[PDB]
Amino acid sequence: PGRLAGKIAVVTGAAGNLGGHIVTHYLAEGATVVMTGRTPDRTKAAADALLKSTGADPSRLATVALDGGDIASVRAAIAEVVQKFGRIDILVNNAGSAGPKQPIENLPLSPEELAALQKTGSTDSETVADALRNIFGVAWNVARVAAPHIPEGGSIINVSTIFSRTPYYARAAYVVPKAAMNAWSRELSLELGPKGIRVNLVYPGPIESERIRSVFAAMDAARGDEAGTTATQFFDMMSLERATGGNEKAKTFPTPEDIATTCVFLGSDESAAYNGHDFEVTHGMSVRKEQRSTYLARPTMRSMDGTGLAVLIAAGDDWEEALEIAQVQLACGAQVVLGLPRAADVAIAEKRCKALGLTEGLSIIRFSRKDPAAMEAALEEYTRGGTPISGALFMPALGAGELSGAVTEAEDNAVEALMDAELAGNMALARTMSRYWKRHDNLLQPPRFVFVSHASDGKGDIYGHILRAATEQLIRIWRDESEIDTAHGRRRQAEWGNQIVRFTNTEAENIRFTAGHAARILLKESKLGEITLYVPANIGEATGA
Amino acid sequence: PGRLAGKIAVVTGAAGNLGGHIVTHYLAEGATVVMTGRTPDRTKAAADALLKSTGADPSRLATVALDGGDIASVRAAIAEVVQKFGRIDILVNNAGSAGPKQPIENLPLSPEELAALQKTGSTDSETVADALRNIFGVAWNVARVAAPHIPEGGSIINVSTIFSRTPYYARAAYVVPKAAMNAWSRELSLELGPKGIRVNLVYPGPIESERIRSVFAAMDAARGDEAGTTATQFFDMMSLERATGGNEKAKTFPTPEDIATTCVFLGSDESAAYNGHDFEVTHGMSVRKEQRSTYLARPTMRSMDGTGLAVLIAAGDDWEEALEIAQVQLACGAQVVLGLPRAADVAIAEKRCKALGLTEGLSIIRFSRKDPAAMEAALEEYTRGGTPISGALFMPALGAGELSGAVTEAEDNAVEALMDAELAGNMALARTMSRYWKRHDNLLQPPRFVFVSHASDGKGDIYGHILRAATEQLIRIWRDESEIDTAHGRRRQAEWGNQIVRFTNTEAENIRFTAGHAARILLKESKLGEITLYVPANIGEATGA
Repeated sequence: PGRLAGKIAVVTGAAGNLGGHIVTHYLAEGATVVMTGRTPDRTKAAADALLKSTGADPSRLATVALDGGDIASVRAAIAEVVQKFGRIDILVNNAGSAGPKQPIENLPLSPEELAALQKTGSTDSETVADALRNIFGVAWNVARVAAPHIPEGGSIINVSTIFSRTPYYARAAYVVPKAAMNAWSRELSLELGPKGIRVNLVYPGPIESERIRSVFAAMDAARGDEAGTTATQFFDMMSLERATGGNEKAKTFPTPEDIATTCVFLGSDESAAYNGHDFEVTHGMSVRKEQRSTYLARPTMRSMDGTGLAVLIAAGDDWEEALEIAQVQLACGAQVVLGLPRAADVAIAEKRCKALGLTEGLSIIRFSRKDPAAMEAALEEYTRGGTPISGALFMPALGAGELSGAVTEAEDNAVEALMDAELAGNMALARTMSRYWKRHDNLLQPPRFVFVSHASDGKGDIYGHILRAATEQLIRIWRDESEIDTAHGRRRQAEWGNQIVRFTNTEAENIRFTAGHAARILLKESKLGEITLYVPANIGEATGA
Repeated sequence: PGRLAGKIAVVTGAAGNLGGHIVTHYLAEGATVVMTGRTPDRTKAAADALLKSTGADPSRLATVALDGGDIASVRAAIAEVVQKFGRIDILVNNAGSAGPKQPIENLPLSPEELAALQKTGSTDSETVADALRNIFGVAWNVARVAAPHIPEGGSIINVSTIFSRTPYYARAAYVVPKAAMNAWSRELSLELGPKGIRVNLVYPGPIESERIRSVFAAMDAARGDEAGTTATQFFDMMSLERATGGNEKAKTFPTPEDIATTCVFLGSDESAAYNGHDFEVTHGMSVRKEQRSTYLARPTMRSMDGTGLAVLIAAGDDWEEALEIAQVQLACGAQVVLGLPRAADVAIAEKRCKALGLTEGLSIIRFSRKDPAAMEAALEEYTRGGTPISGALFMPALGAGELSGAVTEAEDNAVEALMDAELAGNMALARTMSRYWKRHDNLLQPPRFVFVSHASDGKGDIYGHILRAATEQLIRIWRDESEIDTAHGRRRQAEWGNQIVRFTNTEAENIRFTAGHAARILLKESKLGEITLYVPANIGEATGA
């Protein structure tokens, strides 16, 4: 009768390789399928080819024009589906893009920089911000606009990629948005579950194709590694050998068909007990959900730790917080550049710092991550003093609780602020310090960055989690690009760093503790293996204090 | 055509509730099924019931006698399957028992203790060892005997329980073996995946039944919370609401049907891409994979930290390792009882102590985890001396490396020593110290226990990992039972503790590092939330020194 018999399915990016196989399996198992694309001729041609290959009645397959990041297009597209079919039973969030293929040091942020890249005959067609709208934006918008029209026992399937959890050289523009979705998918599962709507996350592995081994070879060449380094890295992660396509049992890639059959399982009522569950179609690739640890010790720190070192702090709206962290760095003997986003806050803070007598080693400047050009100039200007920045601490852009609301009800500005102020900003900070330590490649200690989360919003920390996941993958990509670049001699000093999550602790001592542990990563000579480090829920009990 | 058309399936414990549904669903999908049970009269009646409920041709169903505690029985059973059907396409390791329903403090270890319980009116039919072989040994033995007869493209489905990762009052004897089982399923994932045999792990939630909702009113009474409290723990962990049994949408239990359609999916070629993967059929229960962290700090200790405190070290075979760890405690001003299994080892070790000069504050005694009564008497004997035991450190039972072999190639005596020496031994130590801290409930400091892993075996730490995952769940149960006993005024002092995993580091300082972090847990006023603490690969990098 069909495993999806009498179900209305919406598949985003339905014209892609996975899209086509999903629509195929879905029409086979009896669903009515609505295909989504940005380009109505591309998505119509795909539907016509599917109609011929499938034999399906044209009544069972329609198409709709959708652009993630244009909520108006998403609203018109879902309304058309609803007017046409009256409900959505299965949403497959499959739509994505490759984004720009540049190491962090060379990401295009402005449209003029993207144009600049298209003169090098690069195939890049997207800003970091376009990539975010096309990978993370689509899933967020289409899910929120569709959720009201999905009944009890409905199924949302969010298509990520295993690469969101692994090193992938020159692909931060693609993987960090996917890692952002990963965490959003979980938050959406918590909100829609009580309504009886299941949210599940598919992580396909590298997908078998005639192209993939060439594409991995071209990646090998672009970073000066021998043909097969990339493919071999992913095979060594896999625990399962398989006979695919008539070939013998080997290290090989899961197929598009593997992804489609998982999407049938999850769309069918056979998966009704699954919520916020991960489906890793990877031949057993060994990765962790989170490379992480809690701090089991009080930060211990000497006064002569920081001599000759300069820490940059990229503060957000709450400068008062950033300055308390600045103080602990000054106590460890280092110089501090406190970078405040509004010039307003420079005046207020520079004065309120004379009040506290902090002028010995502290300079306070305008530093806005929305203006990477100005950011660059400001570091050139500071370094003219003759002490190079050896360490960077990044704080979130927006004030505590500025980001707020359920992910589905929360306004047009919610996803736009998260994408623009925090996710895009994290990339601009990363590119800026990546370019700086390229030029100043002879530091007293190899350079170190620390990203810091907000304190708890006491509301489940929805945005704390999305950013924590995204930051973590941005660090793993940044560590790995810098390690390969160094090993090949394109850099003298390899860049290393961590994330500190504050929002697991709501104690008064949280910031001085967080600040103390930032000083240890920035000023001591150390390599902390784990990317994300959590403040324990009770610092007294957790440590000796 | 059947989604299982052409497959031979073996389902262990096919007689029970999940068993029945799995066989039903498999027969529906074209599988040939061999049912397993210890009791042929039982299995045969169950087969006859299923032949009637399912129009299945009798040629497509057979039964077979299999006691997982007896490797000969297993050999004969799979010998018989191979003779009738030539091969095993799908092995569903569903066999397992409830185990003695007893808080750690009252675990039955000897047949006499079990006999005692039965005059008492409890439905307890198993010893801790019995539960180990019934829940863990069967899965280990069935898979190893079956593995050679499974073709590439084959599927092993291990059925565990979410309760293997949650607190579960008075179910240590059930959930600890299931924990060990989870870690074993991952090792078998790594051993057979290269042969192209996939190994995957089903984690059912609390399953819909009339009895299981009263088993929850039972467990509710054992603890002395209002009825519905246990139901509400697990319901609150769930994120998905569902309409089952024609009731209206609510926090309810997953169905046996949900387990069986999962088994169909995993048994079928549709799941060919998955290996070492978890399937949590729990309505999105928020449990983590592991409550864990890596030590980012050298252990700092002080000379007078431990005065008035007394620590038991339960050594294994290598008493020399144990005494090095004892030295660190003595050097922190704590008294030490060093407990040695072999009474020969007592005088031998007494010599080295004068030569090593460790005379004051140290007592040494015969302490065997194989002899609980003597353990309890010796602890009482020592305590006459006037200092009660505030802290307990448990060393592994067997010599380093004594446990080896791929889980599918390890000698007959591999699973037997793992179960009797290490797993059952740890339950005995846990029960022994619960009883001691019931009697001595007014210590200067809350009681603390440390489980120490072996050093690396330099062969992947197969047994290190299994014994670690089981020890993690034992500690979760111990902590939680003591937290509930203390909250309800049955005990003044809450028992806490942790596991230290050594095998993650091969540096020379490894033993000194662990001994000191053991001292911090046992002698400082502290409560480290995370259960398992890893020694970092590079001590000198993870900590500035």
